[PDB]
Amino acid sequence: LPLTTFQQKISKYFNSRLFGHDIESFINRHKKFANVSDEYLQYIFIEDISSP
Amino acid sequence: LPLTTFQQKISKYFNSRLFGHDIESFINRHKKFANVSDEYLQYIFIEDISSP
Repeated sequence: LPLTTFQQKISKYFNSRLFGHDIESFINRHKKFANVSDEYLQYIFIEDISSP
Repeated sequence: LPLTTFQQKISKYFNSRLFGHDIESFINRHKKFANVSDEYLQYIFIEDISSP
């Protein structure tokens, strides 16, 4: 999943003003790129894993 | 080789927003300055010499 898509989906889920560095800490803890460095995150959401 | 082309070559392996602190850390660790009009480092890329 793209980082921008992840960020916008988490922003529409939870307000990004109240929750600040929490999301960046979460991604810095558990983010990959399917490479040494890229622009995509190997993670999925609940509404996406529910869908086939 | 100049720092700008060093960055251009390294942009395809490591992302700056990932580890810019570490990138500048090793850059200053191995900085030698001098040559031309900008700083120069003693480093070559294993992938480049491996490729024809």
